[PDB]
Amino acid sequence: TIKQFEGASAIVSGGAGGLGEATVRRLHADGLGVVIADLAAEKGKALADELGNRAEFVSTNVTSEDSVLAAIEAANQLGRLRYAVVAHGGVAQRIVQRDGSPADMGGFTKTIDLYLNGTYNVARLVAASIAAAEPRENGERGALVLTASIAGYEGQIGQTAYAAAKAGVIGLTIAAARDLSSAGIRVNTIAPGTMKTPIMEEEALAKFAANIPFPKRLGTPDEFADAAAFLLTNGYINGEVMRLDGAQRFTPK
Amino acid sequence: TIKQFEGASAIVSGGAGGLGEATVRRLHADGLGVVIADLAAEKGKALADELGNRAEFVSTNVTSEDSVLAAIEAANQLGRLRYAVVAHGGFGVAQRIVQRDGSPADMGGFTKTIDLYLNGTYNVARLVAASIAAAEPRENGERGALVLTASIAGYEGQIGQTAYAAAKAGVIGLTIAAARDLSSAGIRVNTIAPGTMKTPIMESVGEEALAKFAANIPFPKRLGTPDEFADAAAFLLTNGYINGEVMRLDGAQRFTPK
Amino acid sequence: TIKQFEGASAIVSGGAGGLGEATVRRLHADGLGVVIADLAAEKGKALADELGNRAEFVSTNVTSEDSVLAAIEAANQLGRLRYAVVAHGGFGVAQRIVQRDGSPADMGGFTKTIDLYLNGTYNVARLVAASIAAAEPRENGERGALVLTASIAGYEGQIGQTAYAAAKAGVIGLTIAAARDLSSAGIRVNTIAPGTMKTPIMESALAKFAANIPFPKRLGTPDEFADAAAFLLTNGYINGEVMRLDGAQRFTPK
Amino acid sequence: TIKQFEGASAIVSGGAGGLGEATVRRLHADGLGVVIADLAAEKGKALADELGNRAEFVSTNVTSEDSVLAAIEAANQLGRLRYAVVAHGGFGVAQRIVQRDGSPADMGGFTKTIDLYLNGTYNVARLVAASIAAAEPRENGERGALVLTASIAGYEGQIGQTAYAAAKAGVIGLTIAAARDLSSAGIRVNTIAPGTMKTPIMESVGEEALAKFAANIPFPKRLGTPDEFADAAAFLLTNGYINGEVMRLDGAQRFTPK
Ligand SMILES: [Mg+2]
Ligand SMILES: [Mg+2]
Ligand SMILES: [Mg+2]
Ligand SMILES: [Mg+2]
Ligand SMILES: [Mg+2]
Ligand SMILES: [Mg+2]
Ligand SMILES: [Mg+2]
Ligand SMILES: [Mg+2]
Repeated sequence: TIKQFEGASAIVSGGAGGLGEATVRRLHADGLGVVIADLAAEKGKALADELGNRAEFVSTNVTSEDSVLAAIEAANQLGRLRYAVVAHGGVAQRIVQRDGSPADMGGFTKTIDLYLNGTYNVARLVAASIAAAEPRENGERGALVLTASIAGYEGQIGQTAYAAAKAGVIGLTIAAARDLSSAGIRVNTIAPGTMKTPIMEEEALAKFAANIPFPKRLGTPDEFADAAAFLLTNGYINGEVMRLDGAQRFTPK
Repeated sequence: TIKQFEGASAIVSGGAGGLGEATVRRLHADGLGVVIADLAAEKGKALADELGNRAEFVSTNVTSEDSVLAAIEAANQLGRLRYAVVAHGGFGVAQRIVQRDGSPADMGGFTKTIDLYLNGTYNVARLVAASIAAAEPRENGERGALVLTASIAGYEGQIGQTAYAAAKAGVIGLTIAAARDLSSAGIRVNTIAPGTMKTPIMESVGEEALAKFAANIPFPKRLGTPDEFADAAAFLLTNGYINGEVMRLDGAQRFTPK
Repeated sequence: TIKQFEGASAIVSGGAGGLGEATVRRLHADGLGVVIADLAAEKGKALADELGNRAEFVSTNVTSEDSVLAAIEAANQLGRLRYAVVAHGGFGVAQRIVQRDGSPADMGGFTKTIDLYLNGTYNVARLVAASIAAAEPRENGERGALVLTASIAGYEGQIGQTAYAAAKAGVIGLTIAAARDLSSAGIRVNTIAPGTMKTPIMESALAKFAANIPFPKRLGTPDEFADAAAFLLTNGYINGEVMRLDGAQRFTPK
Repeated sequence: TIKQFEGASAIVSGGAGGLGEATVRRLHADGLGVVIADLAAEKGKALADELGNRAEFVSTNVTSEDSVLAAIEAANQLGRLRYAVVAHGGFGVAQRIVQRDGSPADMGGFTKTIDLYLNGTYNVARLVAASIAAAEPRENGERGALVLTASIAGYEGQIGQTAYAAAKAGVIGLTIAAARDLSSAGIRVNTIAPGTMKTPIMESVGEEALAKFAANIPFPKRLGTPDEFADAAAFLLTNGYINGEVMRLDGAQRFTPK
């Protein structure tokens, strides 16, 4: 168990599959108690049961205060909650559709609610719990990793809602780091490119791969988890957005 | 009247005061019919009356489809709607993520800020873009142009202002995505990210705090004027090649944490 | 003549043709005395001759102090030098970091590109800024303003064009630093980062270029560049900013 | 020995001291053969001797092709050269673009800074990349990786430091271009942009002056350590999907004008 993680626990939103699952497995392997915070109950309990004692599934709706507070209470029974990775994941619509109609507002607000409001709701509640922990000798109480997307910098046709939500998370990063600096809680963000998430898991894989300089493939969940673990453990990285994208820059289509 | 604006109309959200008022005055002087889209009824009506028959006040809640659709119908009586400047202003909720007593920031305060500055911007943009997309293009292929308003808080958010920072960062990121979306319609989309600007709401902080703000600003060593904002907005509407861009308008200021 | 420009003069590097020429024409029409600072002598002189006695051509190598100083002297005979647009164009060396045959990029090619686009920009800026700093400020406190030219290659550099990407990114980063440095003199500094523009080389497969350009689906015009440069010179609050002028293009690798 | 580092070697420019030294020690600890490429011969030799037979000192001027080629030959006696961290630097004198007496900054000061930080970086990169491009790829297609060092000054350059800002911005912009250029060879290219770091230059800095830096750094409220830089470099060399990226390593600091 790595020194920073001694006595500690973590929450991973979207922890039952994909990028979140890989993050859970990495943090668990590195010695943290981990709460799998997700709505996918069969997958989440299977993962928690596989990993054993230091992994617990909690059915968690990221936009509900009471649901996230229950995840926090669960994490504080595995150790002192000091870390969180907000990795919850998940159709395109142009702002003016091909028939001339505007984008449906409901679709926009649902995307903002899940990816931006959900990220803030998890961050504020987890941060308030971490703020109450004893600092380590270096002054740090803990750290958060948020998940954006390079769509927040280079949003694509039909993806204005996702681009706006993920840009919101990108801009949140430095503001939250500044806010939480008095508590010694670092905040950083991973902006992935095109990742091999469950929906992606070999013909149409070449179409994405084609715009990706190197490696010429989708990024793996384990690569994401490695990035998240680095942001939790490096003591000077703060208020930063890390692009994790094989040097891809999104084209319009 | 400049060729771009002949026969055309524009909607300015937040048009009744501050940055929006200056934009209305500028676009009206440049030959556009203008709809002052605002909830400030007395100020808005007064401005519309002062400017005359090519300026109309429409009471507009930017988060309401019905209300924005009414502003669009009014604009289309003043010419063909080709332009909008989304300039509704004010502050976000002032609260730290973790507050002094250890409690978290109020989620309501955050979502209200996102609703007004991000969702409100998207709602105005989607409805106005749909109208403009139905217009005939000019010889150069362009049907119209939108200017959204962000803030440099979107890049350099401050302590206690995570809600505003998130909302304005959302607008910043929306810019290139919307420009890409609307490119098949020939509608340009750009955004102004103001620094600290001289508006009534800003000046409510009192002279001592304003003096502090002016000190962080390299040159000019003062708050930006509404007329400077209006001039940038007009430029984004008229220059034919600027698209998907965010323009910082800030006297070279970079926000410090506090 | 707009009041910002009354009694004032300007230098445009690369002014003989392309983006620079459109800029010279615009600034001259707006009432400034203009020096065309360029090495293309016949083209530059013909432009100065066409525009008349408020336009002068000075053969200028942007990396030579004495050469730029002579352009400044000429400018100060046409009015008080308050503005410059650094618009000297062309491409960098076209070469991969590691070439087809396994050999590294030629260092001379890289350094030539850096010298022309980055060192050349700084040399013009420092000398023009020194001159402008000695001018009397206007009532608003402003002595003058500079516009630098970068490229979106500085953000999204391309295969075979690392030299140009590095030089132009240097210009991008210089912008805020120079604005802060010159803030005490009341000299604003901003930069235009063009996308794919219809420069003289493009006068002679345009659709291949325009295919990655969202809207307008064409190359940017010199007049659109000049309009952006005029705005950066006249708007009183824009400072330390880089303006992308690219029809929403984002450069692909190739 | 880290799996990616099996049988491999690395060059670290500026490897004799400060950020480079910590990087040498971390890479060596992780199982790489390391070449300390630096002009500081006495420090460099002492470090190579302390670390043992998997560390070698080579006196290297980063702007000399033959000098850098000698470092690459040395690296290839220690393993297959697959990695480099370009962490060299130098002493700088502040100079404003227009000085107090009205004179312009000395061009020589600007070109020397560009030569060391930008040209020097490119010279090391092209020669190291050429050698790495000849190595057999791993099964994942990767031949190796480079880490360049910039500075947050390349985003937020400071008064009197225009030359350093321009040079470091050049390195920043080079990152994505070099990653694209080298993608067909399977050589990743990333960059660290440090904030204010505890390097030998800071050893004698006063308690008041340390407080001044700390007051602008949100958290941790102190200078970054060389080991923290080294840890970032090791991550960029090992993570298989990070490419063409600039990593700010700065305690959330944003540089103010002064
Ligand atoms: Mg998941
Ligand atoms: Mg279990
Ligand atoms: Mg208003
Ligand atoms: Mg009226
Ligand atoms: Mg030219
Ligand atoms: Mg003449
Ligand atoms: Mg060193
Ligand atoms: Mg040894």
